[PDB]
Amino acid sequence: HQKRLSAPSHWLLDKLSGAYAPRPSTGPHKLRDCMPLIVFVRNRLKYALNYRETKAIMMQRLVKVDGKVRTDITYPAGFMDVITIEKTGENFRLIYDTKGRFTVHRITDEEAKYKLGKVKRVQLGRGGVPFLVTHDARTIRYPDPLIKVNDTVKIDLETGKITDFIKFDTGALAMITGGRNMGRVGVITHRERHDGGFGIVHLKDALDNTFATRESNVFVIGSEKPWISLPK
Amino acid sequence: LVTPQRLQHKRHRIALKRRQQEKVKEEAAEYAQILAKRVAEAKAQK
Amino acid sequence: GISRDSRHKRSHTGAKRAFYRKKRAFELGRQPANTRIGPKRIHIVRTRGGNHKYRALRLDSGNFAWGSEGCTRKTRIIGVVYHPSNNELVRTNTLTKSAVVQIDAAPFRQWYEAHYGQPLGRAAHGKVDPALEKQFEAGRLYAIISSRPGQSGRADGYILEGEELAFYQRKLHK
Amino acid sequence: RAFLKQPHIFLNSKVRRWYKDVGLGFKTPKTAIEGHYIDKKCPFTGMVSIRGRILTGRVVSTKMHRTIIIRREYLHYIPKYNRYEKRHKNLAAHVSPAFRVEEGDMVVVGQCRPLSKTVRFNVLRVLPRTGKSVKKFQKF
Amino acid sequence: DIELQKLALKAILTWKSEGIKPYQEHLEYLLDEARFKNELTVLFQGDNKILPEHRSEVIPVLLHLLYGRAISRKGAASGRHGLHATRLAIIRQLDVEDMGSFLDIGLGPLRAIRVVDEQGVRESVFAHEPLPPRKQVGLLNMLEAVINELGTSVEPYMDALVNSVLYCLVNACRKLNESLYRVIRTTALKSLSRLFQNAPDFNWVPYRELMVKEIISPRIEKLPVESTQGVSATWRLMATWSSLPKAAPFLNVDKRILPKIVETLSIEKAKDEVKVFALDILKNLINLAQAPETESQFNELIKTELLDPNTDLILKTIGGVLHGQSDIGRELLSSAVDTVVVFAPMIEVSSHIQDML
Amino acid sequence: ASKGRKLRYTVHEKLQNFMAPEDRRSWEEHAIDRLFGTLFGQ
RNA sequence: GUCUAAGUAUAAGCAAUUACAGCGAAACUGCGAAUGGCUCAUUAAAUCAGUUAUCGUUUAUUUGAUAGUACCUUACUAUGGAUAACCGUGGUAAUUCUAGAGCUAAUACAUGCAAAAUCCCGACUUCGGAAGGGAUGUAUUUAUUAGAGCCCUUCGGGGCGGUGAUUCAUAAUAACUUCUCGAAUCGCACGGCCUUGCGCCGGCGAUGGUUCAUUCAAAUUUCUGCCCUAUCAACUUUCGACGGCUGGGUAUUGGCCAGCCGUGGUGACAACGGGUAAGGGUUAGGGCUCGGAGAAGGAGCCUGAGAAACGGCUACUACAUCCAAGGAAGGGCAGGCGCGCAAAUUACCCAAUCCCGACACGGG
Repeated sequence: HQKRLSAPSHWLLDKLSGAYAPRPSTGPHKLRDCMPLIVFVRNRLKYALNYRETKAIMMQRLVKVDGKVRTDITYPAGFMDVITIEKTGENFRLIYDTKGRFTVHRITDEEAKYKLGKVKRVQLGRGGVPFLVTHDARTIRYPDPLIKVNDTVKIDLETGKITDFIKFDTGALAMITGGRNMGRVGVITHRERHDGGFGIVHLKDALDNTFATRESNVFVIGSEKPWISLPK
Repeated sequence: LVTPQRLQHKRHRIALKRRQQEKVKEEAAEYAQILAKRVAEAKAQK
Repeated sequence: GISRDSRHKRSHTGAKRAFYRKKRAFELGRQPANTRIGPKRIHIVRTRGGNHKYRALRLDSGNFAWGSEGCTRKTRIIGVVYHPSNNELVRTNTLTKSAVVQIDAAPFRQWYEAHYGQPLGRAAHGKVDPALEKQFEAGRLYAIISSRPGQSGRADGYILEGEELAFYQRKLHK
Repeated sequence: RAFLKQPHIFLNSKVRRWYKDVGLGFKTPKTAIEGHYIDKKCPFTGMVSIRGRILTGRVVSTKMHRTIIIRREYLHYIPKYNRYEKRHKNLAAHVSPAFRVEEGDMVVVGQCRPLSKTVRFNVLRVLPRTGKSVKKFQKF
Repeated sequence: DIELQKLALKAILTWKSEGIKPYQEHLEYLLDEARFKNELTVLFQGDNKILPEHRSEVIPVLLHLLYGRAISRKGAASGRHGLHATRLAIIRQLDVEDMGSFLDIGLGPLRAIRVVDEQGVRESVFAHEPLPPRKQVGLLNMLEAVINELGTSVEPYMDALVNSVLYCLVNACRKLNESLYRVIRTTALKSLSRLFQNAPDFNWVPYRELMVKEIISPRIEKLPVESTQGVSATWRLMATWSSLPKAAPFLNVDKRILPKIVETLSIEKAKDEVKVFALDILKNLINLAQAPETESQFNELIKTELLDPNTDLILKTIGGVLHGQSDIGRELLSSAVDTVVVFAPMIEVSSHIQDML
Repeated sequence: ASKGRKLRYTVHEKLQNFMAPEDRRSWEEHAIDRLFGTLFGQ
């Protein structure tokens, strides 16, 4: 029941969708780190028109988010989730622009089959078992032992297994997913530890603009290796 | 009333059980050979 | 009316304040348990997140640890010996946390003569400290409750040995 | 009373002293290492965790049961005067017996969980200086 | 059956006796499945312990019900905490005369059994079975709990204990349907080992051929090749024989036993624990060889029949392990150097003192 | 000084007029004051 | 209030060509109602704001995974009972008043026995695949343990889990529990082996389960910032005022409370007292956004993941309704007048946006 004006600005909405905006259901992604599926399909991608329209389309099993059908209308689709629609036969990834607003990449199954998920935390579970928690809140039993925090992992999304990983590297191109300079594509060139809390990295763009960003909100994409096709 | 469908559901339950357990066996064995390879490369650097 | 708040107290400057807000459900204080000697009288209560804790009020047997040699057994409770907080608790014989209490010696002596075999309280690895052997020939040792009987429903703890043993025996003599 | 004891280190055995670092480039003093005082509220001895805020300052009161008070002065900017105005504060921290305690010294203190109404803090380093009584004044 | 037991108890109380009268509520609370352990510790170490006057009147019914409750499988959990800790606490809290009557009710057909006669082996007895292997493994669990919770006090029942367990072992080694008999063998071995270190003064001498049939037939020609993985319960009984002075005369029976032990020592593919186990066995042998009169009753037996015919082989194997491999455990080093330190005053003449220096 | 351990002789305002004194007594007071006279001592 | 293929249908309910079949009133079950808003004495860094921290805490719902736990003296053998709704006999003057008598189901509450099973090891090995060696979950509590340059040389060369930090994570042992869980569920497709066995294996979901996440919350906590006033300089210790030790409860830290003693703590850098006049972010601008007490009155109790709901119960008080006089239920806002003379709909729909539920439909 929140207002369209209280709706965050990185998911876009015009002046004519009524005063209210729907609140996202709880899930893997965070509240303000979400674009709801209805906002995707009918408010950003305009494939349906009405609430009940979107509702009916999701009641029938036509869309699968990250390889799995999703039926709840306000499911959290936060960042680089792949969305297949088999009727048009088109898949979509959710990234930012340089302006820090949501952007959608049309894509086929060839690049759509995997996900570059950012590691949150590795642990030793019950039975002493090593498991992995990524940014998508997905856990992986028995990962490869080298992948610690601040690494990303190419994930199979059909078996969901590890397919690759990129190490946290001052020298790797990264992406900004938070803060005042949110959504700036550039290379990590330095990192300052700040032991005692809230350490940062120094990251310049491709066109000589260096800025200090927190290792919390950083997100690596590849050293060069554009493993997800950014739109030109 | 025991129906053959219900018996099949019991079979399906225990089949998913044994399938889960053998999958844990496979991932444990492959993780074991992976970590052996990794520590071999580590001490090879050493 | 019982709670845990700070609105009724004074500041660091010594000044009091009204700041009157109504007492709320996350400020809850619950009535204590006087866990005393009796048969098993334990209630169960759901709490924040519906989580159940066991309020024991009358308890007969607790599990105590002869862990310097490697066992722990569920023995009966005789009565409290000393409480570091309050002589009134010692008077009414209540079981709290860290409470030195006399217990029986029969299953411990049975385990000693079952593993080592040497009769006790009547080669070199079987060795009892002499004050503990005095407790053994008394048939009633001194253990201590290290569990919360009100907040776990049970009296678990360890036998009293050596330095703390002589310390609390001297305190008994005090 | 009761017996002071490290809670989970087995002493009455026939066949150790647990002291942890706080990290953050601090050194556990030898009195905290092997000094046979045991206090649950010392960082190296007890099981309390330092995190969050690190501070320092000058004691005004050493004479209390393991509790000093730091007078925190600062130059508050009054816009009406367009000036910096001295405002002293009063702080609270638990004193370990590990350190040698001086009056008027510059003492380094880090933040742990609240141990009383007032104390949320623990000494981590002491700098022995010749600071005078409350007549003295310095931004710190 | 719990329902059978409850109607049984109702007819027991239909027998109106003043002995059973003041404990009937305790019997009912024992049979009530929700208060078993706590009713047991109400019975024992409570205010209402059993009066020794009518104790004779109350013992048979309570021992019978307690047997039935230790046997019943329904409410038991899995693992050891399913019913094993129950039997553990039962025999921990029972009495020794109560233990005699308890083993009396526990042994149905093997209560009156004879395994040794004026001859050596009662093959006419051994070529028959009164029992299925389920009740046999249950018997062995019961007697293992008996021996472990009793300790020394197993002396006045030995003439039944050793007969029962040794019949089960000899039926097992005859049968070597394999799992039941293998586990019969293993738990009988461990219970006999605890029995050996529980009763020192007992005459184990009226039988030797039983130990021969247990040891020399299945394992001796394969013992190092099998125990290159780990210590077996045969090694456990050999170690308790090496520790007990009166069980050490059971090693001179076959003269190749210590050759196979030292061959296990010589095999370098062992996992070093069976190696230090063999070191401990020969260490206890030399400790008996240097111990005073209480062990000098059998010193001259072990000095001449065991140690003297194998000194050169001992030095050969220890030199093979001390010069062959490039890796050696430090515990292995300390244990082996201690064994040869204590073995040096045992020998006077040998053949490999050059190798040893 | 501490919590309640000192008898602060403070007049308690609601605790002030609880119950009126009810003299329910059966004898004539001369029996008992002679009785307290020649108790054990006399 | 709440229905989907996927809970329980014998409505003596409808509609038809063989336990059941479709539609499906009723009833049980599960979900809901931590809000929509109404009244009125206020809240002067205590809220609040930035800014931390939880290595001090609880979390229905989200999705992600997620359970090696046999045998263990019975020698024998896919389970229970209720009850609703339903049928009938009534009572009273009677309200969600209900008595007697007779039924039946569960995803409602309840118990729960084939010489194999499953791990770790493996000697020998033809990748053979294996002799045979050891061993038998989870939740609770306590104790213990673990938590791992130098020299030779051809001068080319050769050789010698995480945090800043934790008793953290994790593992095992000893016992412990009136201690749990480890599917006695529903629907749909129906195939391989052919012992054609009321066969053995076989897929897709719904419902349910332990733990950890994660979301959503909730809960403390750190530095700073209040407006004015000294006709406010002493104040706190007057429910401790400050410690530190020990216990209790709390989800947890905490004089938060109970025992022990110590001495405080604040203030002329403005304590304390008085007064009531109760802002923040979105920056060309203006705009735009966010912002305490009660449900007739005190006192006690009850559900739930979350309330001390104001939802209920109980007492006391105080009204006040019907009555056949014996009894029985119950306490809101809105409106019109407020001199006898005056002035804005008693409109309609959830169509859009948004919200809640067994749930595409129902309700807002």
